[PDB]
Amino acid sequence: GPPAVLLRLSDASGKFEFTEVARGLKVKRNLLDSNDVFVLYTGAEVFAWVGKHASVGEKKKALSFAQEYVQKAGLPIHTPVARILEGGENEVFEDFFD
Amino acid sequence: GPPAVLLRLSDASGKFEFTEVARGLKVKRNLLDSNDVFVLYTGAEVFAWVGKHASVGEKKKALSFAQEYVQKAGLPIHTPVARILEGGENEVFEDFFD
Ligand SMILES: [Ca+2]
Ligand SMILES: [Ca+2]
Repeated sequence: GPPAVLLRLSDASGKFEFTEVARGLKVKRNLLDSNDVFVLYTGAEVFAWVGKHASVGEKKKALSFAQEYVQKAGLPIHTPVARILEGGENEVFEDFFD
Repeated sequence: GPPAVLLRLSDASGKFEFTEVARGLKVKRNLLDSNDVFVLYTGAEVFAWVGKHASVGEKKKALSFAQEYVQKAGLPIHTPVARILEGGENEVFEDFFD
């Protein structure tokens, strides 16, 4: 929906880059990249989605960057934050794109 | 924070009006008028706040208008929606207002 935001976390450059890649109706499943981590804010929760081929640093820091988004976006303190793996059942995550 | 939205449900005009009255950092506790119903979207959950002096119709329809807000705002279908009374104790609602 309109409040959604999708961000990419990548250290493929040699340093971490945490960049917004889409928001609102532009948040599409086909923007996810198995090589990186993605942070998805749905309007009700924040997901740290860990691609199968994400790096050791991306995987270790996935949750801390999702937390950084929660704080800088001004989301309320009970916002659920969940770390999920690519390919998992991830029913709540998958329902966002349903 | 910035994503917060506050809407007023009132039939004081002679018919039901449901309209946004504040958003972002302007969503403040002194906007909770005991005479009406207010729907608060925090960025993660929705509350139907029921003023003690709201009308019979405002109190009956409060929750339905909060649920309809989830639909019309494009929020996840499982977004928490809770009906709460003026002066009541709700941890998440109170925490949003510090
Ligand atoms: Ca990577
Ligand atoms: Ca009233």
